[PDB]
Amino acid sequence: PCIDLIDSLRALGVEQDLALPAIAVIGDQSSGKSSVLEALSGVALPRGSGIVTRCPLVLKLKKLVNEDKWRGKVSYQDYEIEISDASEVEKEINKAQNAIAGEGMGISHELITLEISSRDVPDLTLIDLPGITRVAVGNQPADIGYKIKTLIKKYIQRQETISLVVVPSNVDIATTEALSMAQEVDPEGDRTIGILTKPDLVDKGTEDKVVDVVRNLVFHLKKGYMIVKCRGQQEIQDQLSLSEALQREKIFFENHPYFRDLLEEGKATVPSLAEKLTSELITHISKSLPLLENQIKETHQRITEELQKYGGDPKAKFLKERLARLTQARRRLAQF
Amino acid sequence: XXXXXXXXXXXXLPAIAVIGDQSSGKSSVLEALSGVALPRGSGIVTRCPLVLKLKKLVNEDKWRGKVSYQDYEIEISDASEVEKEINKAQNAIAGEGMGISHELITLEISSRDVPDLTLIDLPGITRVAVGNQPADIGYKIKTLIKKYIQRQETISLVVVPSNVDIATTEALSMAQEVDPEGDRTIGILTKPDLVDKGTEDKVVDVVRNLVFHLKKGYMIVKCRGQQEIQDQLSLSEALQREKIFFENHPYFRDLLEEGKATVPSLAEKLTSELITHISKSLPLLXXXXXXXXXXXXXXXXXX
Ligand SMILES: Nc1nc2c(ncn2[C@@H]2O[C@H](COP(=O)(O)OP(=O)(O)CP(=O)(O)O)[C@@H](O)[C@H]2O)c(=O)[nH]1
Ligand SMILES: Nc1nc2c(ncn2[C@@H]2O[C@H](COP(=O)(O)OP(=O)(O)CP(=O)(O)O)[C@@H](O)[C@H]2O)c(=O)[nH]1
Ligand SMILES: [Mg+2]
Ligand SMILES: [Mg+2]
Repeated sequence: PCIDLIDSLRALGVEQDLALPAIAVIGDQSSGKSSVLEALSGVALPRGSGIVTRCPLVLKLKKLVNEDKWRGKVSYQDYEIEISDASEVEKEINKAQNAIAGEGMGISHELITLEISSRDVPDLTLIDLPGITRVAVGNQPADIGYKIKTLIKKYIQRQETISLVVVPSNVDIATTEALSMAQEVDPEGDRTIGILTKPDLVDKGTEDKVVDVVRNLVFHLKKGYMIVKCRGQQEIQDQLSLSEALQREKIFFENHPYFRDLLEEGKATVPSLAEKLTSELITHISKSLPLLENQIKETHQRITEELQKYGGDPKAKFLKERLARLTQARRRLAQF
Repeated sequence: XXXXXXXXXXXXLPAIAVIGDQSSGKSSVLEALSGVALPRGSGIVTRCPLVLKLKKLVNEDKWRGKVSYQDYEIEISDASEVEKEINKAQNAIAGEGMGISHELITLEISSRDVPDLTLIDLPGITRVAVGNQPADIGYKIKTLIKKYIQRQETISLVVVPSNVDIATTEALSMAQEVDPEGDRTIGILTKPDLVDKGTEDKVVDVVRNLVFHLKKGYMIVKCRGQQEIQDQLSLSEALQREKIFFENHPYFRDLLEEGKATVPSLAEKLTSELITHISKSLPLLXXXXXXXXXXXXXXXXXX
């Protein structure tokens, strides 16, 4: 339903005219941020040990309710390369990175644009960004750390961008540069969410502390915290199916003493976060929505006249139906 | 070499600072070397600077311990009392909550079992104020740390957990700031028992000094996990495990066998290091000997 609410809007031609926010993942080097984005997107963004996201990537996901068949494309500088298989995604994204950032461990401002259109993926915009380092290593220069922070601010400063702060459960949250960085650009936290990761790697004894953090009890966020567990590095090497990974996460929380609670509180798991985010997204649409009624109405009335002529025709079936949904929706949402 | 320091000790100074992030195990290192009960724990547990002055006795076979700050110079009559007392000091001085203070604590311990040494615990680096501290806490702390590591005497001991990508380590930057060529800098890795399975080769590299380079190079150890602190585990028992832990542990066996893992290694390592600076820093005290001699020439001038 409301998950297809957006497609209806896309049908009313207001998706261009109002598109709601993107979602950025900001946090330290190797804090699992690509792993979150991959977890939500179900697309193979490079995840790993060390320096693995080496320049910004926008992922534009679009649902298919009509043709139902896979699509994927990359774009940067000179190239708009076509990808003919989901298999190829990670391979290609690293091609892009090598090409663009220079094949070592240096990074670049230059954006990558992945656009994927599929049945299984949700309507969404996500943004991977490199991790915060505070020290240049191998072949990067002194001010790398700063370079990166500049690059990150340049995304989270936009009003559209929902900052998703990604922290591992095994670091004292007060260490978390990205929280400071977030409230800098979002003083009252209306586009900010805290994600904990690597819960499976906490020191035995310290799990109460972690819980508090997530019960939003040590550093306060307005929109509050989530916690998940992604593929550990072993599980990446073993190429584990996403669906299998999502399985474990459930098991993991389901049978984990301290953290059981956080699940039962709607505060753990990814499908939680997915849902959570959707509402976040859902809120912004609603806020924007009264200001598009003329487009929405005109459009609807323009479509109804188109299809009214095709009246008692079979070929209208698909769209005579499609319209229908749009209509019912609108009446109720407006009544709101 | 151990004796050269006793010849130096006989004539009555290098110190060693532990700098690193909040909950990175730094107090745990200093406790590991000192065998004294410095408050180590979850969250914010070193909440203002402490100088530990250790002095060997083969003479007395008597334990001694004293704390000092602001006014107080409190006597401690049992090693049992140390942690209790250090928290009393902290509460007294920093204000009970989570806020910190520049004000130094001075523990002086004299015992058989402890080495001749000077160590400095310092609070962890936070980058965000929580509960009852103010915005610029993070900076307050960094100022406080620089104020110790900037001295030439101070051997900066950077403490990193094995489960953070080393490039995240603020304290490394902070160290080269005040020690460009790395003649008083050592990297310690901790919590090796908390690495993600798969990433252990990476850790090793770090320690083989292969991802961020230090002149004096790296060590790695494992200290009481929080459970083991709640279970009050004997130090000697903890030192036992560390040996087991590395001894039977696949990737990290090597690092042991390379003299690059364990505490008794680090102890030995540091000792050599420490000796360097005495030899290095001695000319300034020959200068003070002048002062002493000229003050003494008054005694002879009086007769
Ligand atoms: N055990 C465990 N490991 C995890 C979890 N999430 C991620 N990891 C592991 O941590 C590492 C970091 O994940 P990744 O998504 O690559 O972090 P990243 O922030 O994207 C790397 P960069 O900062 O350069 O973008 C990977 O080795 C991954 O397998 C988790 O929940 N549990
Ligand atoms: N699992 C494991 N845990 C460790 C290790 N070293 C320390 N810890 C744990 O992490 C916590 C940190 O110890 P502590 O000495 O407080 O670190 P710290 O950096 O001095 C804390 P602060 O910054 O507040 O002064 C303790 O709970 C301890 O049990 C280790 O080698 N392995
Ligand atoms: Mg990444
Ligand atoms: Mg401490």
